[PDB]
Amino acid sequence: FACKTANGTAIPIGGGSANVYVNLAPVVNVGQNLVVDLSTQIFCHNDYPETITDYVTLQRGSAYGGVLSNFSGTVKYSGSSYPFPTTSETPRVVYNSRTDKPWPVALYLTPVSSAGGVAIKAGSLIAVLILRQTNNYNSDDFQFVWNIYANNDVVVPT
Ligand SMILES: OC[C@H]1O[C@H](CCCc2cccc3ccccc23)[C@@H](O)[C@@H](O)[C@@H]1O
Ligand code: NI
Repeated sequence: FACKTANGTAIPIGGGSANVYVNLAPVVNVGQNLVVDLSTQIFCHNDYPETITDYVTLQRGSAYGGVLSNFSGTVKYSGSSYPFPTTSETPRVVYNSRTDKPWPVALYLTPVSSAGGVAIKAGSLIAVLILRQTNNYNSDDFQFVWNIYANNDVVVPT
Protein backbone atom coordinates (compact mmCIF):
# COMPACT_ATOMS: atom_id res chain seq x y z
CA PHE A 1 0.00 0.00 0.00
CA ALA A 2 1.30 3.41 -0.92
CA CYS A 3 0.11 6.90 -1.91
CA LYS A 4 0.97 9.80 -4.12
CA THR A 5 -0.11 13.28 -5.05
CA ALA A 6 -1.05 14.57 -8.50
CA ASN A 7 1.96 16.07 -10.33
CA GLY A 8 3.71 15.91 -6.97
CA THR A 9 5.30 13.41 -4.63
CA ALA A 10 4.88 9.92 -3.09
CA ILE A 11 4.74 8.26 0.28
CA PRO A 12 6.03 4.70 -0.02
CA ILE A 13 5.11 1.32 1.46
CA GLY A 14 5.38 1.57 5.24
CA GLY A 15 4.23 5.18 5.75
CA GLY A 16 5.91 8.58 6.01
CA SER A 17 5.09 12.29 5.45
CA ALA A 18 4.47 14.51 2.50
CA ASN A 19 3.58 18.13 1.97
CA VAL A 20 0.55 19.15 -0.09
CA TYR A 21 -0.35 22.62 -1.43
CA VAL A 22 -3.99 23.57 -2.00
CA ASN A 23 -5.72 26.27 -3.94
CA LEU A 24 -8.14 28.24 -1.78
CA ALA A 25 -10.88 30.70 -2.72
CA PRO A 26 -9.22 34.18 -2.27
CA VAL A 27 -12.28 35.72 -0.67
CA VAL A 28 -14.74 33.96 1.67
CA ASN A 29 -17.39 35.60 3.88
CA VAL A 30 -18.82 34.67 7.22
CA GLY A 31 -21.46 32.08 6.47
CA GLN A 32 -19.71 30.66 3.36
CA ASN A 33 -17.50 27.58 3.08
CA LEU A 34 -13.98 27.11 1.81
CA VAL A 35 -13.99 23.62 0.32
CA VAL A 36 -10.61 21.85 0.27
CA ASP A 37 -11.18 18.58 -1.62
CA LEU A 38 -8.06 16.41 -1.23
CA SER A 39 -9.50 13.55 -3.32
CA THR A 40 -8.35 15.23 -6.51
CA GLN A 41 -4.81 15.30 -5.07
CA ILE A 42 -4.16 12.20 -2.90
CA PHE A 43 -4.36 8.75 -4.46
CA CYS A 44 -3.55 5.43 -2.84
CA HIS A 45 -3.43 1.82 -4.03
CA ASN A 46 -3.21 -1.79 -2.85
CA ASP A 47 -0.02 -3.57 -3.99
CA TYR A 48 -1.42 -7.16 -3.69
CA PRO A 49 -5.20 -6.93 -3.99
CA GLU A 50 -5.57 -10.62 -4.83
CA THR A 51 -4.45 -11.84 -1.39
CA ILE A 52 -4.56 -8.68 0.74
CA THR A 53 -7.27 -6.20 1.65
CA ASP A 54 -6.06 -2.80 2.87
CA TYR A 55 -8.08 -0.72 5.36
CA VAL A 56 -7.65 3.04 5.40
CA THR A 57 -8.95 5.55 7.96
CA LEU A 58 -8.70 9.24 8.64
CA GLN A 59 -7.08 8.78 12.02
CA ARG A 60 -6.84 12.44 12.82
CA GLY A 61 -7.38 15.85 11.34
CA SER A 62 -5.80 18.94 12.84
CA ALA A 63 -5.96 22.64 12.10
CA TYR A 64 -3.00 25.01 12.03
CA GLY A 65 -2.32 28.72 11.67
CA GLY A 66 -5.04 30.83 10.15
CA VAL A 67 -7.47 27.94 9.91
CA LEU A 68 -7.00 27.03 13.55
CA SER A 69 -7.51 30.63 14.67
CA ASN A 70 -10.05 32.05 12.16
CA PHE A 71 -12.18 29.08 10.99
CA SER A 72 -14.51 26.34 12.23
CA GLY A 73 -14.73 23.25 10.11
CA THR A 74 -16.06 19.87 9.25
CA VAL A 75 -14.45 17.01 7.37
CA LYS A 76 -16.13 14.69 4.96
CA TYR A 77 -14.63 11.23 4.69
CA SER A 78 -16.10 8.70 2.23
CA GLY A 79 -19.59 10.25 2.45
CA SER A 80 -19.79 10.94 6.20
CA SER A 81 -19.17 14.19 8.01
CA TYR A 82 -17.23 14.92 11.16
CA PRO A 83 -16.09 17.89 13.13
CA PHE A 84 -12.77 19.37 12.05
CA PRO A 85 -10.47 19.19 13.93
CA THR A 86 -11.49 15.59 14.49
CA THR A 87 -12.69 13.93 17.73
CA SER A 88 -12.01 10.31 16.83
CA GLU A 89 -10.69 8.02 14.10
CA THR A 90 -13.16 7.38 11.27
CA PRO A 91 -14.53 4.15 9.92
CA ARG A 92 -12.38 2.50 7.28
CA VAL A 93 -12.39 2.60 3.51
CA VAL A 94 -11.34 -0.52 1.61
CA TYR A 95 -8.49 -0.48 -0.90
CA ASN A 96 -8.80 -3.63 -3.03
CA SER A 97 -7.17 -2.63 -6.32
CA ARG A 98 -3.75 -1.86 -7.87
CA THR A 99 -5.38 1.06 -9.69
CA ASP A 100 -4.98 4.47 -8.02
CA LYS A 101 -8.04 5.41 -6.10
CA PRO A 102 -8.65 8.79 -4.48
CA TRP A 103 -8.40 9.32 -0.76
CA PRO A 104 -11.95 10.65 -0.23
CA VAL A 105 -11.23 13.56 2.18
CA ALA A 106 -12.61 17.10 2.00
CA LEU A 107 -12.46 20.03 4.43
CA TYR A 108 -15.34 22.46 4.82
CA LEU A 109 -14.08 25.61 6.51
CA THR A 110 -16.24 28.60 7.46
CA PRO A 111 -14.81 31.83 8.92
CA VAL A 112 -15.61 32.69 12.54
CA SER A 113 -16.99 36.15 13.46
CA SER A 114 -13.56 37.48 14.57
CA ALA A 115 -12.06 36.73 11.15
CA GLY A 116 -11.40 39.73 8.95
CA GLY A 117 -8.49 40.64 6.71
CA VAL A 118 -6.00 38.04 5.60
CA ALA A 119 -7.29 35.03 7.51
CA ILE A 120 -4.95 32.49 5.84
CA LYS A 121 -1.42 33.39 4.73
CA ALA A 122 -0.04 32.09 1.44
CA GLY A 123 2.39 29.23 1.95
CA SER A 124 1.32 28.67 5.58
CA LEU A 125 0.48 25.28 7.06
CA ILE A 126 -3.32 25.14 7.45
CA ALA A 127 -3.94 21.46 8.31
CA VAL A 128 -2.51 17.98 8.97
CA LEU A 129 -4.41 14.89 7.83
CA ILE A 130 -3.22 11.47 9.00
CA LEU A 131 -4.00 8.41 6.91
CA ARG A 132 -3.79 5.18 8.94
CA GLN A 133 -3.45 1.97 6.91
CA THR A 134 -3.81 -1.61 8.06
CA ASN A 135 -4.75 -4.90 6.37
CA ASN A 136 -6.30 -8.36 6.71
CA TYR A 137 -2.94 -10.14 6.37
CA ASN A 138 -0.37 -9.09 8.99
CA SER A 139 0.31 -6.57 11.73
CA ASP A 140 1.19 -3.67 9.40
CA ASP A 141 -0.16 -0.49 10.87
CA PHE A 142 1.20 2.59 9.08
CA GLN A 143 0.70 6.33 9.11
CA PHE A 144 0.70 8.48 6.00
CA VAL A 145 0.97 12.10 7.18
CA TRP A 146 -0.26 14.89 4.91
CA ASN A 147 0.77 18.41 5.71
CA ILE A 148 -1.59 20.79 3.93
CA TYR A 149 -0.22 24.19 2.89
CA ALA A 150 -2.15 27.19 1.53
CA ASN A 151 -1.11 28.13 -1.97
CA ASN A 152 -2.61 31.66 -1.72
CA ASP A 153 -3.96 34.24 0.69
CA VAL A 154 -7.57 33.99 1.80
CA VAL A 155 -9.31 37.28 2.78
CA VAL A 156 -12.40 37.45 5.02
CA PRO A 157 -14.12 40.70 4.08
CA THR A 158 -14.87 43.06 6.90
O1 LIG B 1 -1.20 -3.24 -0.24
C1 LIG B 1 -0.98 -4.56 0.18
C2 LIG B 1 0.21 -4.61 1.16
O2 LIG B 1 1.43 -4.35 0.46
C3 LIG B 1 2.70 -4.22 1.28
C4 LIG B 1 3.55 -5.50 1.65
C5 LIG B 1 3.12 -6.81 1.05
C6 LIG B 1 4.43 -7.53 0.74
C7 LIG B 1 4.56 -8.97 1.33
C8 LIG B 1 5.40 -9.21 2.46
C9 LIG B 1 5.53 -10.51 2.98
C10 LIG B 1 4.83 -11.59 2.39
C11 LIG B 1 3.99 -11.35 1.24
C12 LIG B 1 3.29 -12.41 0.64
C13 LIG B 1 2.49 -12.19 -0.43
C14 LIG B 1 2.36 -10.89 -0.96
C15 LIG B 1 3.04 -9.85 -0.38
C16 LIG B 1 3.85 -10.07 0.72
C17 LIG B 1 2.40 -3.41 2.50
O3 LIG B 1 2.13 -2.13 2.07
C18 LIG B 1 1.19 -3.82 3.24
O4 LIG B 1 0.96 -3.02 4.36
C19 LIG B 1 0.01 -3.79 2.39
O5 LIG B 1 -1.06 -4.29 3.12
NI1 NI C 1 2.63 0.04 -5.74
